[PDB]
Amino acid sequence: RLLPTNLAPHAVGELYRGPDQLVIGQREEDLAPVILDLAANPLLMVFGDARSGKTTLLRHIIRTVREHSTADRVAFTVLDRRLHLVDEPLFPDNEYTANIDRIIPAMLGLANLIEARRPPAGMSAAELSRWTFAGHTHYLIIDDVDQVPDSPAMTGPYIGQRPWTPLIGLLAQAGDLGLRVIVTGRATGSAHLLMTSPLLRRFNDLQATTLMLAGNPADSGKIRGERFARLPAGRAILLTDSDSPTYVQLINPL
Ligand SMILES: Nc1ncnc2c1ncn2[C@@H]1O[C@H](COP(=O)(O)OP(=O)(O)OP(=O)(O)O)[C@@H](O)[C@H]1O
Ligand SMILES: [Mg+2]
Repeated sequence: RLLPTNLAPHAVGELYRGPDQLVIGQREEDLAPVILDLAANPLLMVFGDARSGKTTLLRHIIRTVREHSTADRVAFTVLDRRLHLVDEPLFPDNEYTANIDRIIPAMLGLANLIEARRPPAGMSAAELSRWTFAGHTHYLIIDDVDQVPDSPAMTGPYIGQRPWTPLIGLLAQAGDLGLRVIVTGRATGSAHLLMTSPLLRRFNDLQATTLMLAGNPADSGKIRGERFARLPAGRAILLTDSDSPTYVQLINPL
């Protein structure tokens, strides 16, 4: 079927189908809504070369989660060095930073928060009793994650420390501890990053949902056997747990 080139946020029915169930576009087969289930798969990585739609998809998610949530149930943490998401409102007191030097402590403190939700040792088949957690589902949004140096810090109070270290051990249980993580990066270089970045290698080892926006069919490498294609803005290959790769068009907000 013929996908659109500019998909309006009202052409797809209800955008919010329940907590963590977000319509993000239409699929090529039948133009049916594409529904991101962040409770089932809390991790999403989006790869695309210049101006293909990474940040716009982040904006769409933030706006859709925010419009149908209350501040005492949902919190965002947004890391955005290029500042293209300053526009988008969060909830009160929510961390938005573009400062490469605030990332290390911000992640340490987010990690301490999610870590405190884990169940005690000594349980064994008594936790699958709605153990859950008391408070916010926390959406961690990292635009252009491939542009944050992931090497030990050379200067400042956190010398020798790396930005993503406290996050890694959380990713496997993010769905039980009220954590979602959404990141974006260029298409070129992405396959190598999937192998060398501790953060993105863990995303891939955990089969994170992947959106492959436009990229180079030669250089950008293979993700789960798929090459990038030269696509218009917002057109992506969607890789999930349950279906084979799917062409989709993402909603263009505003
Ligand atoms: N889902 C969409 N549908 C139609 N057009 C889009 C879509 N997403 C992005 N665009 C077009 O591409 C432009 C750039 O989008 P965006 O800033 O999200 O790209 P990016 O991949 O984040 O760019 P950069 O590589 O600079 O970070 C938008 O201004 C719009 O013109
Ligand atoms: Mg961008």
